[PDB]
Amino acid sequence: HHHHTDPMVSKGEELFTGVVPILVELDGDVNGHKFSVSGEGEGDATYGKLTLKFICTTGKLPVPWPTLVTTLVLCFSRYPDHMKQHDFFKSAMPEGYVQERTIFFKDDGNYKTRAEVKFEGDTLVNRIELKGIDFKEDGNILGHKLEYNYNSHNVYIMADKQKNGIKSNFKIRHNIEDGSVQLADHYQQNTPIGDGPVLLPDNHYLSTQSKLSKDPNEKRDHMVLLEFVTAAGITLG
Repeated sequence: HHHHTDPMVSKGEELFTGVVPILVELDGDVNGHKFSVSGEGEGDATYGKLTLKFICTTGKLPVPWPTLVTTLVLCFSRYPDHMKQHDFFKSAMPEGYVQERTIFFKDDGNYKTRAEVKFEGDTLVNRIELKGIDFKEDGNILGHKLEYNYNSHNVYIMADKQKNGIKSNFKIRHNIEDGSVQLADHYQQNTPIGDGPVLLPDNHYLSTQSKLSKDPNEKRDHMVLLEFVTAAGITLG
């Protein structure tokens, strides 16, 4: 199914051959409201395709589900063949990487997140802690004014040579029920859990596309996610 002249690329592609099961577990605290989310599903890195069901395990979710989408596995991005030498995410597996973000909601609070992404047996696991502070009690977030939908985005990736990983920033657009949008500026860094070597990329970006839905038989608070992610920004011609 795969054939790449670089054995570091081959290693990454071999782990993400076929369909891989995905487990997600998050503990969060926003403005004093603690909550937990479990997620299960599958990724097909060949098509940069994810499908996941998330359940709030503490009851009702105290923030809008779309605010957690970026928090709740870029190792499933589809990198075009001519760009596979730039895929940090697969090259850090199976030991994994740490993903850390600060998400600034313009004119509102911020999310601080830390995640370990790694294999446990055959399963790709994403375990996350989230701290949210300085949110307005009647703002778009705690007021629950975001529409249940999602826009397409560009995630810019640059090497971080001294941390042996990558840094990233990007702006997320959350549609609001009145017509406006709520902006969420993401700062992000990923560093490998292992000590071995990784692929440090040239500058490039990921094109993301996401669709939100509901399991009509599900009475718990939940979100179903379909997500496509493709690396781009480097030319072959």
